[PDB]
Amino acid sequence: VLPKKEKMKLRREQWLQKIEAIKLAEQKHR
Amino acid sequence: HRPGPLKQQNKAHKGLSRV
Amino acid sequence: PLAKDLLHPSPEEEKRKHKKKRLVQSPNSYFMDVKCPGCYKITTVFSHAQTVVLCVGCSTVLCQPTGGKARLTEGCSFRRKQ
Amino acid sequence: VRMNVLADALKSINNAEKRGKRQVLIRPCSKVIVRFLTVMMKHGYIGEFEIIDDHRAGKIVVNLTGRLNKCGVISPRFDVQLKDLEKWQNNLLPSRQFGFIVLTTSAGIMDHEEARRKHTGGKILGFFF
Amino acid sequence: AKMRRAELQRARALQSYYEAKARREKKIKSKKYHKVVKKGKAKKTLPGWGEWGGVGLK
Amino acid sequence: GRMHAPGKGLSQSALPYRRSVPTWLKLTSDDVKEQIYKLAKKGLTPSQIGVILRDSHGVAQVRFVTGNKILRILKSKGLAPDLPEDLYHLIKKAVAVRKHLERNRKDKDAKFRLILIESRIHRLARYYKTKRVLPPNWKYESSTASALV
RNA sequence: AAAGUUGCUGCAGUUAAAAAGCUCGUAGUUGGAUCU
RNA sequence: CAAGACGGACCAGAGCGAAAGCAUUUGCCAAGAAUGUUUUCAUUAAUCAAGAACGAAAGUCGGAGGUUCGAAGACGAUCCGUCGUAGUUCCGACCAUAAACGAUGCCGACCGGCGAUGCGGCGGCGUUAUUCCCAUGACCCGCCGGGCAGCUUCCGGGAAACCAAAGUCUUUGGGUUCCGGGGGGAGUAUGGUUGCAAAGCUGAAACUUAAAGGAAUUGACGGAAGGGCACCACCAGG
Repeated sequence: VLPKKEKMKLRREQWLQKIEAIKLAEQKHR
Repeated sequence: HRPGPLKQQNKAHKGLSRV
Repeated sequence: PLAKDLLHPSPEEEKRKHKKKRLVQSPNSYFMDVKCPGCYKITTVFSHAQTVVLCVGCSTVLCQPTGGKARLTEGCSFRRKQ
Repeated sequence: VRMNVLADALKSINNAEKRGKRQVLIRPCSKVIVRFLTVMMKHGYIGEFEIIDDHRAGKIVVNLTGRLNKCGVISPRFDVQLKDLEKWQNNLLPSRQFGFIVLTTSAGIMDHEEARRKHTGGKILGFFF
Repeated sequence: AKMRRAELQRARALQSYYEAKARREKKIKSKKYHKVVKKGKAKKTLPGWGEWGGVGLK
Repeated sequence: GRMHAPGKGLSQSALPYRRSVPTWLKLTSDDVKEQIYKLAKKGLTPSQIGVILRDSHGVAQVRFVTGNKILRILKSKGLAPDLPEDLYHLIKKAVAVRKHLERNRKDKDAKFRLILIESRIHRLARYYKTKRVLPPNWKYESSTASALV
């Protein structure tokens, strides 16, 4: 289908995106 | 020419001293 | 689906489960008291008894051991106890 | 056979959380498991739990809430000197804000921030984010 | 009632034949067989009984 | 799972939560202990004593009533054997299998099962040597095996 | 160093290199719950 | 009448065994899983280097027996046929190898549905044992436990075939054993060791090469096969 390199990049990028989203959500609580 | 699925091809079995 | 109280199971489910796999395990056997047909004496017999049980005075076989629950002699009377 | 019941508890909770369950049963109970669950409770990750006491090792019914992404054990219980602690979180946490190394120290079972405040080290038990 | 009973007995027999064929096919792990079956799936009053029934006599 | 078999079965006994003696049991602790004494004088293993007391007299758990287990009760009076009952039964089974083997030499299944039995014997003997029940000079030997029974 | 092709962090072992014929079978490694 | 061999059909979607394997009746012998248990002991456990038991077939050394089949061999045809040696059968020693397969360690936890099957147990109306005079066997309904095997599934995983494990894995740690590190050289040389032998276990380097390998989807393609039509095709004829 598509090489595993950009699948790994997409997964780690979306994971850091959830990290940033939950960081902003938890910062909003203060 | 490339043989089709109907063509019978079996999968191969893989088996001095210092002084 | 995906929404039930595990802390409070109903009596039918907790009865239905295996005796070890309940919320708190509990046995399925019981002690029951038996009157011999030829006498009046009370004998307390395990439900799943592995020994043949003789009357202490009449020496009549009250129950015969089987694979699970004990097989009472016909004529004997029994009551669930506690 | 069954060794390290804390690993079994944390794996059960993680597998329950990934299916979007609300409530999970844990067997057997332990002191270390209860302290770990209290640590996750105080940070608002696993809600509420209640200990079912039979005359054996008990069981725990835990109310999952939804915030928890991954709870995990670290086996073996590596010693964590206070310097090495920093390295540890960069190995286990996806950020330097959230996630928790849980240490058993002589001041108790706690997280890495409280262990840094109390200025002590100990054995690493897990992490949760 | 009895007709559903006969239906259930027939269902038990048919499930026996089906599960026999299913186990026989599940043993087969060759990739050519699976490829061919995938291609195939993607491609898609009485005389007699009682007495002597004849011309001369019945 | 089983220590030498590939079986993994769940079946066992399940004790109830109520450790209290039931109200309908009128036997005192010393009466139960006297029954234990006369049963042991009849020559009974503590397992057999527990089964008989459960079935006929209605004593569900001897430790819940008397406060002590059967082997400790027999030990305080002194009516307890030198080697424990499970090791006794294992050694008796090993003696029986070895007798069958000396009569029947072709039974390699019996040889394999005898090896299983005496390995179980070695594990239990190691445990009993570690917790001082057996003397440290005790050792299971093939000819001395029938002498223990 | 890229290299996670030596892998403790941190690889793999159906079909690609690879799990021992099978089980009893000491040392070494790991070992349930519980005491303010 | 006799000798040796072998237990078909029943015979599976079966079962048992650690595996190799296991199908005539009867008796004896000693084991065994699962189930049941308000018995007992009370951590006695899991996994394997060393060392040891078992290990299809063929093979080797002593006997016995040699019906069928049959390596070799002698003949006749031109992968076959007639005869048949060693063997195939039994007892006692060795050898310890197979595609010895799930091409897939073992122990433990968690994680969908279904209705079938084998054993044990529990509850329950009914039909049967020529309405059985109570129980018992055979069926029927449901549940529980350990199994063998399926179907299904955006649980997730995988390169894909597919997997309820080959999942719970870059969000990377339950315990522990064996083992691979591009293709060849090469399971070779050498040494050790086991074996009566055949052989078994261990096992390189020099050198040489740019690949080796796994999975799946595919147009055209001289052709090939099934049919139909035609007295500018055929049969019988003019």
